[PDB]
Amino acid sequence: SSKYPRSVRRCLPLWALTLEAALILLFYFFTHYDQKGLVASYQVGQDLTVMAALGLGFLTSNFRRHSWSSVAFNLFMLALGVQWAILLDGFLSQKVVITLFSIRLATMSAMSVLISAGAVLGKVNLAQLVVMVLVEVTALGTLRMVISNIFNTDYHMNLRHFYVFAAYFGLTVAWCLPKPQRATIPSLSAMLGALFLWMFWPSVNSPLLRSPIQRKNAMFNTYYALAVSVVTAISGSSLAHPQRKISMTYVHSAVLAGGVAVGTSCHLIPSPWLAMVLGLVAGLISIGGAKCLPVCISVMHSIFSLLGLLGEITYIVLLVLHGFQVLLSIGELSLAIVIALTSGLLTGLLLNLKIWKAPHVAKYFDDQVFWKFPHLAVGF
Amino acid sequence: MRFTFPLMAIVLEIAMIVLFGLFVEYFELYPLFQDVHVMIFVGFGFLMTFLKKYGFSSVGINLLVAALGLQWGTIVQGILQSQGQKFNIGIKNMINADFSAATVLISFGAVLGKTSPTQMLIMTILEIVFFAHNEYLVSEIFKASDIGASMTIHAFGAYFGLAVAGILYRSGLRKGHENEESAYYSDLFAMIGTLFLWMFWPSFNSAIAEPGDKQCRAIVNTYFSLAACVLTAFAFSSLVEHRGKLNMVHIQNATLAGGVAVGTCADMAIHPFGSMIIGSIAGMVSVLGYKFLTPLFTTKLRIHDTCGVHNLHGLPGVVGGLAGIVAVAMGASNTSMAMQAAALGSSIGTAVVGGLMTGLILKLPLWGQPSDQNCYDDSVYWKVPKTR
Amino acid sequence: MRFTFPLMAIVLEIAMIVLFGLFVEYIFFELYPLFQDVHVMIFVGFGFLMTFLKKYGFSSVGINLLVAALGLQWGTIVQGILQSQGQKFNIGIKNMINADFSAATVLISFGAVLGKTSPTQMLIMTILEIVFFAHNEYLVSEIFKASDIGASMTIHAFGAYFGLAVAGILYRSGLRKGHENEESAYYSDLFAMIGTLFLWMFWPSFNSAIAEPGDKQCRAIVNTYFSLAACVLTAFAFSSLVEHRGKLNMVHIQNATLAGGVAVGTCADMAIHPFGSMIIGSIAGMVSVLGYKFLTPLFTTKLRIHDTCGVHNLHGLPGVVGGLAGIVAVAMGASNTSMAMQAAALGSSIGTAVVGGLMTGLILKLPLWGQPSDQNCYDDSVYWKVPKTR
Amino acid sequence: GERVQLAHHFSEPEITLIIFGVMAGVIGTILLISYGIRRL
Amino acid sequence: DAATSFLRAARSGNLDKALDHLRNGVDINTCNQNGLNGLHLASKEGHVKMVVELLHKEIILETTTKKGNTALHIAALAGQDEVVRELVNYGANVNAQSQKGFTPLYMAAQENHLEVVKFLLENGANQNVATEDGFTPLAVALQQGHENVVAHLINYGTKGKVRLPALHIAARNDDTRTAAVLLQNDPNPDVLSKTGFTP
Ligand SMILES: CC(C)CCC[C@@H](C)[C@H]1CC[C@H]2[C@@H]3CC=C4C[C@@H](O)CC[C@]4(C)[C@H]3CC[C@]12C
Ligand SMILES: CC(C)CCC[C@@H](C)[C@H]1CC[C@H]2[C@@H]3CC=C4C[C@@H](O)CC[C@]4(C)[C@H]3CC[C@]12C
Repeated sequence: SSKYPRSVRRCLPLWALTLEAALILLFYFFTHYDQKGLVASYQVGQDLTVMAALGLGFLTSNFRRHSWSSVAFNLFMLALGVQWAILLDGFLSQKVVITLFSIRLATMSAMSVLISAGAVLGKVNLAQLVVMVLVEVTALGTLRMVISNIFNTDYHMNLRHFYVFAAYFGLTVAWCLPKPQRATIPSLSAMLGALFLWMFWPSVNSPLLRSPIQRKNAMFNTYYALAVSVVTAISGSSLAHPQRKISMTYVHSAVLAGGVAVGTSCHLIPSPWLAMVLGLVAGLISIGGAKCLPVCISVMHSIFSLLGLLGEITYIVLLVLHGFQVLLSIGELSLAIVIALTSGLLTGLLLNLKIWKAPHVAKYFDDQVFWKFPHLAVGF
Repeated sequence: MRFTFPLMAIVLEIAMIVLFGLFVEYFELYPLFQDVHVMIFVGFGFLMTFLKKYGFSSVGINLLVAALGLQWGTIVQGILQSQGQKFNIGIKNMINADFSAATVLISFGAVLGKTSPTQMLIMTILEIVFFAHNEYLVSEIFKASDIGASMTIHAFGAYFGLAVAGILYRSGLRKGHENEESAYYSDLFAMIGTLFLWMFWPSFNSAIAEPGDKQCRAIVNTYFSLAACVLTAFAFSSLVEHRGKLNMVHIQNATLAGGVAVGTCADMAIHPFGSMIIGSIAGMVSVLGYKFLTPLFTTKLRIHDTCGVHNLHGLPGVVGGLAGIVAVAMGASNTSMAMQAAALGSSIGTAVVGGLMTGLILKLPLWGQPSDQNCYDDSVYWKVPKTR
Repeated sequence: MRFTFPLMAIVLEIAMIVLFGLFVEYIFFELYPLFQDVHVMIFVGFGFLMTFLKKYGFSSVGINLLVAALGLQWGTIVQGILQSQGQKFNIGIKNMINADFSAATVLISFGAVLGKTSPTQMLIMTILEIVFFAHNEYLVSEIFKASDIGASMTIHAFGAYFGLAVAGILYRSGLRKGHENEESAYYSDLFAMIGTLFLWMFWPSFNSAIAEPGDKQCRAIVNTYFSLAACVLTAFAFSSLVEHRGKLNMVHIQNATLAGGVAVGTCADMAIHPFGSMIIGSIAGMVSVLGYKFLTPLFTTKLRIHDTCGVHNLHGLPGVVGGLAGIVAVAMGASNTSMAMQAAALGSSIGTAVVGGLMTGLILKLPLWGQPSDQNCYDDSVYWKVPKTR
Repeated sequence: GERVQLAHHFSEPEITLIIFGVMAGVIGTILLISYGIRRL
Repeated sequence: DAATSFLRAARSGNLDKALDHLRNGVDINTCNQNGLNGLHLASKEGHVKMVVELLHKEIILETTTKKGNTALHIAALAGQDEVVRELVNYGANVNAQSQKGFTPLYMAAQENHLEVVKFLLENGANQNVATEDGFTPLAVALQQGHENVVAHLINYGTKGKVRLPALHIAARNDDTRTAAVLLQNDPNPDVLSKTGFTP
């Protein structure tokens, strides 16, 4: 097989333009438009957009020669995912009325895919990412619809499982990919992205809560848990390292451990000390996973999945205080995990198709595959 | 003389202080103003940092030009609105000051790497007056709807910078320059600026919109126009390059074309699919411009655009103006078609004339202009560290 | 011992958890955007402003994040104890804003000793400096009742003088003549420009976060905005003036452009007028550039006080200009505050910072926190896994 | 279901999950017991 | 249409179909619209046996495409180490330049093909040969961040031809076909090694 990348001058433009034309046609046929707090409602969605673009594009840009692709592909995936998620959430919760709240929900749905893509960035091209975006948005919408139909929950309120869904979907897709690093300036850019994610994660911890009191309590808990998690992660990076130094890449992923741990139950926490305890437990679990998971591909995605599972478990624990309820919650969690694994397997099987012109395994984590650089021999 | 720039800056600052003391007196729109502020100072500042040896000058001159521009635009716009009387300062005055700074930075993007800071101060001072007069004309005499300022800001600044670069044309730089090249980390910083502009563009297009339906319409239209514009820019960037390679200039610039071209129709009821169509067409036009029209302007028309601000602001600005005209024809807004056409034509003509006069003023060898060999180099005005 | 830093951090976190469980319980949403702007300032702008060092970006940003994360909790605890007089207190948006303010003060002090201290020393310095800063702020706000809504004296000058005092105690003879690692880089200066721009853009929210809603908050926003606008121009002009052949210095552009925001804080809510604010910004920028050009070498070589980021010329001297402007403003009728109270607040801030700095530096001087050697100063390899490539 | 059925404290998914959990516990206990033998 | 089928068989590795077409009377030196003959298509896809069979069919080894690339250029750009070795053993010019001045060493260096770089350097590739823009394999390897290629290029320097001439290798292995192809290309049978011995 030729290690030189195949020409995508006819596959990628045709695919992207066809997707955009289909999106425009569907918006024309199925979408319709529509006060005092318009700016206040827009600010939450703006924070979600800022996270999804900046933090999730630069957080994976820590690679030595794959930061361009990480950032630009994250932007492209967000732009496609919001547009497709608007239509999918309109279809599965019913025409589609487009509001700021629907834009916020589609932004969360795209954030799920952006989190999943971190396990597969550096090993796929743009068309495979488009396929992953479409399939993952459809699978998350189907999971939310099934949960709403079975457990009598709300379709928009089933978006709380997006941490665990994104993590397991990303791991499952990365498992199916063919088997195959850092620099200072890309690490600083990833630190900027991680800082933005850490600062604005309280917004993503309460976009679905309606009452102001629950949102305020959730933001308090997320803020304190995130502070505790940052302290614990920066402290314990030296413990879980053979060189006895602090790993910047580990910090980039473990800054968010407390926010992930308290994400599903930030409104149920009645006092900030419990949130701080949860953040400390999240940080210690992150240290343990960083020290143990590589022994038994993406370590950060694996510890993110472990943190999401821990957050679900502590939600189960906290829900009892505030038999059949535990069974319903565990069944919902198991259904989410099974659907995420099945959809990840399907997406990985579709991503191995030869028609996508995937990069060679020896050309992984390189921007030279997808980007033009001067003084290069082109073609044969 | 090395004392020209500090002396001129001090004199301009003293003049601004005197004008504020003579004409200037004393929270819902504050977040929008902050988003616009972040756009103007970070996104435009780092979008021009793609040059390998001109990042320092680009970001520093962006900061200085915008800082002088907000004050001078506040003064001139308040004088125009108050007809020479004293005026109070609200959030809208600061937003319009940031808009004037945006126009001046758009013009500066055309002459990046070929001008001195003194020339940039002079260009800011003249271009703010020209832009404010054109904006007052459009808003009061024509009474056209340009809530996103596709014509009064983007096209005006683009054609102003094109005229300035045409007057300041260098024969030796027509065939290219060694320093006129990008870098990996420089392009990453340019991506920082591109992402910030892309994320905060809806607040830019909805800062001065009427609260209620119009502001939400502007936000939604800008959001979906940018969303479609990113996909079309990526597709056409892959299309126009060999073997489907993505060009970093296209990804950094053409992704904002949908935000540029949706400004005129932001508050109009053009519908989300119409905004997406506008953004798609804007992205296609921007990529095609960057691929073909920029070499034509540089080599044949002798108009050198360093950042390609024409394909980002002027052509998408004209597209937005024509889109506003058509939306008026389609009944999206109750504005007059003739007034919209007159606003577009007046913006283009005033931009060209002001750029001509400003470039003629800057052409004098009195502001420490760099030589042809020292273009696109930070060492002319900055202390460059030994290591990268 | 390599286990000192994680053990101390875990013990401090457990202490914070216990204190929150013992003393902490549950206008907010109106001031939340201002709190978010202040948060972005504290964690991005100050974090990347110190990334100008070529071999210390990792340590600068990571220690900024860790110090501010511990600082918000410890400042919340101490400020709530001071305001509630030992009783339980509720948490609002203002508590978080004041916590970010305490983190800002600690980061200002950290900027003085950048590249010469260990993370354990930074944890200890945060713990002590928050107590000192909160006591001084409570004194100024309650006993003196001075108007310092932008905290030019209680935050900027305090952190600057507390940092210089730790830096003089921690002074090393080998570093007085300079250091090879104490140098900037092109992309490092670009990251420093990121931090500078974020601080410059979000400074009006910093100066107007705790202002009284209505006229005072808008006055603070407008004054900070125009003071920064004039400060940028004056900083550029004097940076061109003080250097050979009119070359612009990246340190001056990164730092002195915020001097107008620093020095307008005391007079932010006062009705100085936009022109009055632009006059202070123009002066604060001139003073900051002159300080960076001349006073920093004199302080480093003659006084044995080494300022890594030049936080003196950014926070202390502009802070004293800010305190001095407020006394002048009360004299001129901008504020109904007392001139003697403003002077006492400035003097108490300076004195408390220097007494707290010397005692924190005396504590940090013990060879128990893994202090770096003179050869390993300003190097990420002491505490971080540095990638092979840049 | 169909027609009228007697109301129970545990629903059908609940009771089948409980039965499956009890069966899994019994299977695990038997496997652990078998693993204990043939070694000592 | 038969030539198109032969080219498709060469690209797909179907050696039997290509041999059948050559037996029918299809020209060996036929090429597509881009100038790539059967040898170029075989070298792109790593079909070593097809390359050997076509070289045995008296194909022109130094044929250039419309971009000036030979078979060795295409094999080096595609990262086919075995094809590069086979082409060098049959007498491919390792210092051939394309239209824009690219060399097989440059193409191997720009694509992080360390094994191809090692083999070309051991076989006499000159890294001092620059393109029309003045870039060198070391420069393009530095630009693309290929650290191993940069290290090997710096360490090797100008060690020169350490391998034997291809005719000596053919004589050592008693390879009559390779020797016949080499003597068809280079008529001189008394080529000298560094020691001074003929094949
Ligand atoms: C803004 C654009 C689209 C329209 C207006 C273009 C005008 C303002 C500019 C663009 C190209 C310019 C010309 C380009 C080249 C030359 C040759 C030079 O030796 C003298 C100036 C001269 C003759 C310029 C005069 C001004 C010019 C005509
Ligand atoms: C450069 C210019 C001329 C090209 C772009 C103009 C065209 C393609 C755009 C801009 C104005 C747009 C129209 C503006 C308003 C409306 C009314 C709305 O209810 C349906 C869509 C519709 C009818 C839009 C369709 C697309 C449109 C016609």
